[PDB]
Amino acid sequence: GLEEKKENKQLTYTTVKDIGDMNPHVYGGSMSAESMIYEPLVRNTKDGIKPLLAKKWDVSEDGKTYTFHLRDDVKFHDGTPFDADAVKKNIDAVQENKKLHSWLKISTLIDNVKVKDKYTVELNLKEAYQPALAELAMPRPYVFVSPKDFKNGTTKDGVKKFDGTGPFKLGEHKKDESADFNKNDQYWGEKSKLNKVQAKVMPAGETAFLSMKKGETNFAFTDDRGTDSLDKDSLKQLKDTGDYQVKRSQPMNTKMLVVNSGKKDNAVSDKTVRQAIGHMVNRDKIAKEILDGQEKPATQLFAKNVTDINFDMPTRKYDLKKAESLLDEAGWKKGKDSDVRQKDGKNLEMAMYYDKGSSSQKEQAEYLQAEFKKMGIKLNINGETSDKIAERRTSGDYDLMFNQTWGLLYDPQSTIAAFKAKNGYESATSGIENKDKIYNSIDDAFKIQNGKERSDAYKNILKQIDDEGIFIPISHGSMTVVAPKDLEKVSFTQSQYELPFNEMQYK
Ligand SMILES: C[C@H](N[C@@H](CCN[C@H](Cc1c[nH]cn1)C(=O)O)C(=O)O)C(=O)O
Ligand SMILES: [Cl-]
Ligand SMILES: [Zn+2]
Repeated sequence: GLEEKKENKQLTYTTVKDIGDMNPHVYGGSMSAESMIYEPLVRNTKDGIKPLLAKKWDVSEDGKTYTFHLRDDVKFHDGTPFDADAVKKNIDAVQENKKLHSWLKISTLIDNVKVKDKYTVELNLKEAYQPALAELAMPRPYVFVSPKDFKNGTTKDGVKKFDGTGPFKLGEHKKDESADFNKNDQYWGEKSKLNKVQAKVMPAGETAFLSMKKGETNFAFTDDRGTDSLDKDSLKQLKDTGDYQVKRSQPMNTKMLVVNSGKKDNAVSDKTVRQAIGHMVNRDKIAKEILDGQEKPATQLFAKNVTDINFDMPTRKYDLKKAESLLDEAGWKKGKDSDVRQKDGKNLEMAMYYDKGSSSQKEQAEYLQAEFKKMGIKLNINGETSDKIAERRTSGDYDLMFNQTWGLLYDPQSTIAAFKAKNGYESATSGIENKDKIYNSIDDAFKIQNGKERSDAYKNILKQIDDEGIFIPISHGSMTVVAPKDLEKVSFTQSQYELPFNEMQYK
């Protein structure tokens, strides 16, 4: 129960998905799990870049050479040392697979790494690049795995064990059931007060709620795909027990519909149909009624207050006459016979995908399905695992899906770069006729030093992307955490993908 977990210094969180592949040089694994065990050279905080595995660093005059002075007291979880050599091998191993990392521009600029002495490592770039430190602070890919865990000096095809430097170590993992993160008693920095944090896999909804009420789990938080295992009324019922508190971060992302311009066998490949769909999403009512006012509606992909945006570019409004008139233009007309829309003898249908673990995504899917039926479209909705949603996002096998932007450290520049990445939203943009010009504009934008000129370059990109109807913004997501009422020091970083497990502490 709760008491015993308090007494034993344990947290056990409920989640709908397993930790996956804990090699942090690739992206399949749980993000928060990996940030408990692996560490970057530096951290990107609300106060800027701060030391972590590197204590200090020098940038050359020309901006091409970063020299990192490493901590000398760090060990990997297997007992092997952390040093310049380990840094160079990790970065070389990531760079050996740089096609996977091309969403992050530094991976295209890294020339070589050199070891200067035992705790001094030089990183040489092809050109100067001021976001370098920021990109090195990300949770993947530039975090450090024991080189003894490499497979013949590589990580691109996996690692043999999952030894990092972080405040927790990976312990017993039973596939689709539980994973243990045990306190790293040799940790170099702020040691965990908790002995163990356990990720316990179970379906969302009633199972998760009961698990929590009885203290079999005693913690929850929005996973890395944005899914909250507990709905608003579960949260109410848990606060009401007296045992639990509920914290919610500042708004971190935009939650949107993705509309696959590249799906050639379906109507969503027609710009006009995409524009029509855009007027069929009542974001105001969804925010107020379906999401219980817990999120504000989103009228553009990246909110005005996001870095380098600072513009209002309101998207298509909810307007069914406008939708009708656009579907008629596209030749998807109803009939006196029926209210159902047809073209060339075929009915208008589309397949929408949502995470079956998200009650909010499911309710939205049901709503929209009802709303699309009024328009004479048959919207087939499919709840799947977030792992399956992601695979579909990469393959392009979908007409519409729920998704979300990547948060405060990624929006807008990384999320925009992902518009032309295979592992991001390239599927959805791949059917735009001016895609060659937009993709080139994306590359150009990142080279613009002046803030205002850059914001304008982003505006020109986003305007065309809005024109295309690729993304339909809906609401602004936060990170939500349920925790024991006597757990102190639960707080949020800039990321929606980690939590300070090693700082949390009972009573
Ligand atoms: C590289 C790219 N995305 C980044 C940041 C964005 N993460 C989210 C959330 C996520 C969860 N699991 C994998 N990505 C996303 O791609 O929507 C990363 O995974 O480190 C990717 O997933 O391949
Ligand atoms: Cl907005
Ligand atoms: Zn990702």
